[PDB]
Amino acid sequence: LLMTQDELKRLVGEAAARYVTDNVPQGAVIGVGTGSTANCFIDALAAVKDRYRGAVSSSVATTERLKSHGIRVFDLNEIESLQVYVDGADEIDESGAMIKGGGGALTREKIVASVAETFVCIADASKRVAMLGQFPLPVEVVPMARTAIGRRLAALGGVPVLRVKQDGTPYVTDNGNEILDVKGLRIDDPRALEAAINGWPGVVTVGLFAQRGADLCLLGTEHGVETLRYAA
Amino acid sequence: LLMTQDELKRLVGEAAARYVTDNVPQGAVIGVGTGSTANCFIDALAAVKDRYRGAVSSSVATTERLKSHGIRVFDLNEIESLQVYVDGADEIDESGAMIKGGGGALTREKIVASVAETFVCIADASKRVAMLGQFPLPVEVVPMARTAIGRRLAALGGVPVLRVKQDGTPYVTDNGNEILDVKGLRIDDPRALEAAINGWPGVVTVGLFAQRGADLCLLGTEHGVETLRYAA
Ligand SMILES: O=C[C@H](O)[C@H](O)[C@H](O)COP(=O)(O)O
Ligand SMILES: O=C[C@H](O)[C@H](O)[C@H](O)COP(=O)(O)O
Repeated sequence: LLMTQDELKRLVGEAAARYVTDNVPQGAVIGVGTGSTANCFIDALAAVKDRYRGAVSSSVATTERLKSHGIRVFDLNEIESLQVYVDGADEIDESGAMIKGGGGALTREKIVASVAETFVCIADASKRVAMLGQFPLPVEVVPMARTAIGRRLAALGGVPVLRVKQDGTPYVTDNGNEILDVKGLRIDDPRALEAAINGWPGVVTVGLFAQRGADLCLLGTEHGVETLRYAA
Repeated sequence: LLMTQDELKRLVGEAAARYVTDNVPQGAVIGVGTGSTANCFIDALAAVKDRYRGAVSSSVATTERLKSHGIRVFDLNEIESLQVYVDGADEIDESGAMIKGGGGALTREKIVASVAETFVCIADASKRVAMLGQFPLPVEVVPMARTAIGRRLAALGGVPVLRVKQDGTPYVTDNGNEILDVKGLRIDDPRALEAAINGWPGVVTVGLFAQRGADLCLLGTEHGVETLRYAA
């Protein structure tokens, strides 16, 4: 059987909607990630939306898509707890540590994930790697610190690339910050690197979700969906 | 002899200008803090400004004051290194760990301090405490995370108070964020607490300068200026 990457993303989006229906009680609020795979989950969740109160969203794009389906979106400050957060990843390793932030809303994703009891990572097989780092690591930085943080990254052998828009000017996040996409790191200890980068003044968020990684991953392969589980 | 708090701030500002003239070579760029004590330093530095190229500033207010003295202000991205950063503190303990952020520009102060080789804390005697925490600890937070971070702080017995302007609406920082001023913590291990809070998604900066604390403190007492030194 031949499945394209888009078909594998649909498979895991549907599998995640089933995970929610199987594990999350009626009336719950669902934490919703960002990106192409998450969008497949949103479409699948829409089919069962009547059993849930609504969602907490990790991005402007996700909020727009949820709303296009008539799903209620709650600001996180309104919500005392979340059982589940379903999101994609740019990469995931054997420990369930992830690189995220390749697209929008690095910071928001990490915040929603921090509240949710269970992080369900949905990804096609190409996202599972032996060692994180070949996908550039996003670091959200206060602009005044751009060069200071870049030098710290270069000291580690990292190649920091300021994220730019089509028009060549700096991408700016929702909180008025820049992103350095860092290439050339071979991240054998993601929890340790996460703590080190979080300790640098001027860093807002680092796209290593490792101290709080995936609890499970629904992985869409050419032979079907695999369910991978990880320890806290 | 009787000295007011304002007179003690002037004493340490002047002492810091002498520290700079004694230790920092002609042509250097000086890192400049924020607040009332820092403003005394700015006024004293202005008297010797012809021997220095200019300054890197930690706040809008500081930049305005430097400029009022005809001191050139460089954006930090223009500057490869800084020998010294002179700034106040809301509190400083025996290890030279500080609480800062009580006034403006928590994040900027911490960034400039991170680049400077030597942090000179200027403070009157009332700032030296046995244990940090009676001055509320500022935590800069992404607004979506306000309640999530507040709950983590309450778990520690902290009383998180959203910072408000005179008009009662939330103070917003330069990076579009809120500040929680946290009361009731008794911070016996500031480096550990700093790392814990820096590890929470939604935290931008925490006003514990502990992993990188003061290298020395010029402390203005009723018996004169004391010079205190601390280890990295
Ligand atoms: O910043 C975007 C998110 O972290 C996404 O979850 C990640 O980039 C994966 O997106 P996709 O499923 O489109 O590969
Ligand atoms: O956010 C303001 C700074 O951290 C100051 O350095 C601190 O608040 C001390 O200011 P002051 O010298 O006015 O007491």
